[PDB]
Amino acid sequence: SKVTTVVATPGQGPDRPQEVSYTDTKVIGNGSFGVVYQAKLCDSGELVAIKKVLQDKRFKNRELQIMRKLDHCNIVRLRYFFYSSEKKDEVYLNLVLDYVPETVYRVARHYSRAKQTLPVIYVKLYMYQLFRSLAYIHSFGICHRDIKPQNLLLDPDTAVLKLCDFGSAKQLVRGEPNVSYICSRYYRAPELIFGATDYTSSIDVWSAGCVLAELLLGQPIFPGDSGVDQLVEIIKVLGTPTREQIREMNPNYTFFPQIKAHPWTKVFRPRTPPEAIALCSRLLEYTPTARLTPLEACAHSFFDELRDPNVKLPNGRDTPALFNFTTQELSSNPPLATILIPPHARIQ
Amino acid sequence: SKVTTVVATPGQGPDRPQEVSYTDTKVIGNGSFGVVYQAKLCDSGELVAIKKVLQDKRFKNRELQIMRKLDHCNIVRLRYFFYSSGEKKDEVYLNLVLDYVPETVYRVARHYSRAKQTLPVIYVKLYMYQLFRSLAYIHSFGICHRDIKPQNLLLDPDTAVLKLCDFGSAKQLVRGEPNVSYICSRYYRAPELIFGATDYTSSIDVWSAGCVLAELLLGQPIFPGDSGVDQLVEIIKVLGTPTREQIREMNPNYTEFFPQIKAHPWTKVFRPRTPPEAIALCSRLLEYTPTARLTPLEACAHSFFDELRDPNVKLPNGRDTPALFNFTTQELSSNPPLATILIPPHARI
Repeated sequence: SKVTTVVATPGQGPDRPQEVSYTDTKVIGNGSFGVVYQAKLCDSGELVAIKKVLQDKRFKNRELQIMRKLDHCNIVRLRYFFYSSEKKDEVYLNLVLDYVPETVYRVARHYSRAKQTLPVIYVKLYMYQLFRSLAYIHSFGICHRDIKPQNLLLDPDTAVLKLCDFGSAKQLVRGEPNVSYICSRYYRAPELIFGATDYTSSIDVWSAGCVLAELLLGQPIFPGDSGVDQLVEIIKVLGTPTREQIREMNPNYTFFPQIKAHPWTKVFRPRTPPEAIALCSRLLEYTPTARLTPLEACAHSFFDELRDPNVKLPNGRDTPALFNFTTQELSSNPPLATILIPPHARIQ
Repeated sequence: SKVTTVVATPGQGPDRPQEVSYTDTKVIGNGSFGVVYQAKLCDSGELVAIKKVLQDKRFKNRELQIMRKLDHCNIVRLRYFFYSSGEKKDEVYLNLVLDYVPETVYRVARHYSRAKQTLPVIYVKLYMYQLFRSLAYIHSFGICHRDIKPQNLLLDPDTAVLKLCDFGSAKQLVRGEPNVSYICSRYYRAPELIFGATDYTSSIDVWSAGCVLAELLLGQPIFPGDSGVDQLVEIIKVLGTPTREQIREMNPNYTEFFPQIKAHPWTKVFRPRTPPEAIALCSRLLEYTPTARLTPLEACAHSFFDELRDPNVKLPNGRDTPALFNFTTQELSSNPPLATILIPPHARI
């Protein structure tokens, strides 16, 4: 019906302002993040999400900066941003971004409502693309600081997963301190609950750990209404941290209920693939530097089936691009290439 | 059913174990707070709640220690405790025989919310007051609950009595000593907690209490959010941005790092027929500055609670109001001249 038309700056690429018209402007969601719209680009008829948020004239926008720095097959792409005008006499920043139909959250709640669970394949596929996105933003030393099921968008038909909502990501700098009160309750890592401030990008690795667990498990692995509740669940599985391990998370704790390290194998449903639990235990480690790196985790047995050249989706379609590893991603440790890129994908 | 006979040490009193015999052990609930059963005492036929938790010898049970010091109309009474071996083999459980109370403020408030109804201010008034007595009392011992939330406020719908409960997070707060910043349920955390400060004080509880107040008026949590950021926003939306002092006064070293949202007026927040009184009290508990917050006793003496100091105040069900005025010195320790307000003309003669 009514068609809107703006002048916007393209996301990556040089300020060459463009006319952008769109229509069919359903609200998707809204809250802390901002307000998110579905929208249909006039031209192509393509669907896009638009994230309208408040802009402080004082500062430049942190998410925006990041987003423009970022181009990756598993991260929603900013396409245009642009300013505009709920709250009169003040200015809105609008990110026009890829739109994706489902979210890992929705999807796993669907399976859970139905007491069933996710074909393991569909997990691997997702977990892997997630580790790719982490591997890649981490190579700018950027940290999402909010990996949760709700922030992982799925294309159900193509199985493409895209990491999204960077309203929270920050480029971590060594010896600079950052707020410990980020990240979503359940996916907070030990050191965060222990209120640390010198945490590294490896908190993303812990969150992903809980995402994997939660998909394997039907339900969040470290639930808790309070920090303590969570710690107990974490302890009940890892076992009591040690003085050594606690110095690792947060020194200023060098205040503890003495429990034995419960065998992982008894935490997961019975026919849970062994390789998967192996993965988990190497992601969810008390010691931040002991956890796998995103890239080390991509290159792990649990993902071995993704490298089989025969691998297809249940709907018999092809798996998305899995091995097109820009030098950038590989940057954190390039010898891993040999594994990440299976013989059959180095063929002429 | 089965009858069970342990030998148990009385909660207060001397330290003299005795045979205690109970039966009918339905299982109220269980989470981090260990298990909580319910059961009927053979002697009094009375109902109790047993809280069974795991015990190390590697330390005295902090909760037990506290419970034994506590006698108030508005705090669950520890009646006995005793040890046993239960679910874990060669593992040792401490059991806490405690007053059983039929309802919780969570449960009630939900009914009302579902129903789209809103809890009659008389009840918000009674519950809140009683809450505030129980804090006043515990804080006089410099004990701090550290987990004030509707789930942990029990009620007897009938007698209208609120009793504060669950003390596994309660710790006595000593000055210049540090305490873990990861106590308190999601929605009810004081800002300084969200900033991981460890220099916090009993006030964390007054914030958690003003949260319960707000909820009972609003009909839902006042500062919701699945992350510390989301809540901190929610709060800023209401209290405006912290000054730099306000900030240095919670956690000192978050001086750097904030959106400059103006304060959306307190009035502007509540349904329009909300008693001014209520909001005024709210604004006084939900302060950034820990020191600027009302004290529990200071709060009972607030104009909001005036309806209760009336002589012909009576419950909706027609019964009269519970012990509101049995203040002991102890309780009033923080500020005695309040007594002339807290205790009205008619009470206690």
